[PDB]
Amino acid sequence: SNPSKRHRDRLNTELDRLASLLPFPQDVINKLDKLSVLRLSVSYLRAKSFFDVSLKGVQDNCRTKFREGLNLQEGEFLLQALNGFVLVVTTDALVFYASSTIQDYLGFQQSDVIHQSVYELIHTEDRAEFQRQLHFMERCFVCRLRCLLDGFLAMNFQGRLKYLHGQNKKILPPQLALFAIATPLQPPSILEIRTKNFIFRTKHKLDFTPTGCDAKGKIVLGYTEAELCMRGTGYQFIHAADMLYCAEYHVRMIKTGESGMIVFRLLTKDNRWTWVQSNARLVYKNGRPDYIIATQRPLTDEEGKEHLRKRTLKLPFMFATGEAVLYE
Amino acid sequence: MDKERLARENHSEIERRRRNKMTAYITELSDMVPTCSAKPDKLTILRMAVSHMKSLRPSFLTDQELKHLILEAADGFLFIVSCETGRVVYVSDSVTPVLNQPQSEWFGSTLYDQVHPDDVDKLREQLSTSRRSFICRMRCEPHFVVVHCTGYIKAWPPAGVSLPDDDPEAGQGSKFCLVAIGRLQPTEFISRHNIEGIFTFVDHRCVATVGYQPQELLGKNIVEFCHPEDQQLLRDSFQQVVKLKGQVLSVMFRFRSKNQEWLWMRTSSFTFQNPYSDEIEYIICTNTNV
DNA sequence: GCTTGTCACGCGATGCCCGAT
DNA sequence: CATCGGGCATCGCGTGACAAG
Ligand SMILES: O=C1C[C@H](c2ccccc2)Oc2ccc3ccccc3c21
Repeated sequence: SNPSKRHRDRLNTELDRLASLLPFPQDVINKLDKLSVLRLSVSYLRAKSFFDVSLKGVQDNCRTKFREGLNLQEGEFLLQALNGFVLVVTTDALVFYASSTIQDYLGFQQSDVIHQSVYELIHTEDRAEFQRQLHFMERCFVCRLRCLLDGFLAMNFQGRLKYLHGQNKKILPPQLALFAIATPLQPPSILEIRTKNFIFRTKHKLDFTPTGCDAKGKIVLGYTEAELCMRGTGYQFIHAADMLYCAEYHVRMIKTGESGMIVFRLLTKDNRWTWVQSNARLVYKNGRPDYIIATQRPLTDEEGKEHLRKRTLKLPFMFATGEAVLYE
Repeated sequence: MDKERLARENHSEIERRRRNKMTAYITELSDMVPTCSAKPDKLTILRMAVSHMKSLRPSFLTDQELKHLILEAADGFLFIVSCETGRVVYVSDSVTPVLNQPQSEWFGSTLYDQVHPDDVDKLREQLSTSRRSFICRMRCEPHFVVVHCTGYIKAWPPAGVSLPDDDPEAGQGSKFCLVAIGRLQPTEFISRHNIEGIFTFVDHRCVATVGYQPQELLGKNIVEFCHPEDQQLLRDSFQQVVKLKGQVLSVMFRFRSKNQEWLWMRTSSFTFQNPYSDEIEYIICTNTNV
């Protein structure tokens, strides 16, 4: 024995007793280091002190035991419905709290991000922006955060600035912390996953009214066969930036029986635009045109916009972008 | 410089920063526990923190604390409905500060009964057969609110929750359920209408011209946004542009902007004819600020 | 085969407590 | 009522073993 080791052993005993009380699974506690043990102890104390002043059930008229069990998980239900994660950030850019679902979206463990500088999770070029959002109260912005999943993920932050009580700063008044929900982003376009050789054929009347469709077509466009023939001609499906090109190539097909390769956008059943490279042929009957057979291959947004940049003809509305709907 | 020496100094600095972090966390603990801040050494601070945490105490937060954080962040109310019939299986108390409705009005109800009829069809599309995100109009003469819903499809019944035999849920037998949160919430642009005036295509520049998002215009008639003294003139222009196919017709009228202001707009209109049957597919309009 | 980090240990410089002046 | 030296307790520093990555 010797005094220094005895004091160190007394300190380590206290540290391990602190670790055994942290509200984490023991497989998480066992692989913690002393520094993060103290860090998350401080985090737990600060959270409890805030909830002691800020915080505090189905109607007794609407009380059933199944509803009570659902109410006791209402928090986790909201968290799972978030489609993202919770983030509470102090004025010092410290992560006051982060929900577990952050691991599902960024790959970071909750126990490693709590009480740490939030800038470590945010892209450098965006950090300044976040700081300007940390200092009316309602906030709505966008930031790219580090993503370890399988390098960065842009995320919409929707939140508010509220006073973080019970922090015992030195006695300082409470500072404005950001309570926010972080969600992913949205594009309005359908790119195939198994893009390669997903060629689908569609049958049309002479006015390009759909009459038949194969399975891959029903998968790409999202309509059933009956739904595809109840919305008028195919021009109701075509992006307004492509209608004149499609009309020109329809004239070409009427004149010579073949239309040629044309790149244009079709409206899904989700009211999204999907790029297709198509070729419309005319089938005949007793020497007179009978119906159209169009064989299309879905394209990515990249190839689609490249084709639009290399457009044959210059036509009005060529670079127009917008949303559409379709009725019967 | 000497590699071994700079490795040594970097390591010493790292250890010193670790020690400083440890003592800073000790000071935070002294600030956080009861009578420490009413001064002691490290061991007493640690023992008092151990006792305080023993008093306070798996999840870092309780379910109510997590709910409090989410609601403080972005409001909203949770509802769990069945995808079969829309039957409201659960609704939180937050429906009262959100929709000005008691929990009873939603319990024993269905989701279609609580939103606008024009949206019922849409809700079916969102309830047939993971993540879901939509916008509807919920009730509170009746008054409706635009409500944004974000949720997911979950297999029913949920794990951990006990379903007794005498419970109303015992006989429903729903397989899937939507668990969601509902929350309250000089240029030109082109557009395509049917011959009656319904917005079927809206340019994205609408936002910069009339202040509306494309979804706020699609499905609505353009005359709904036009001043009453110009409504019949606009309707006559739409009537005559159909009779004179290919011809361009311009009409000036007042448009109700997003701020419910009146913006003078010039609309050029012509028809798109099917290159085989010469029938009118839609009306192309270019709407310009004046 | 290198890098960053965790943990223990040796080691003095003060700290606290307390008989003994 | 202090002040003063004992011996053990706190505490900060630097270094070495060891390991995840
Ligand atoms: O090939 C298509 C697809 C499409 C369609 C497919 C499925 C469902 C709805 C609409 O209509 C068209 C209309 C005009 C065209 C002109 C030239 C080449 C192809 C076309 C096509």
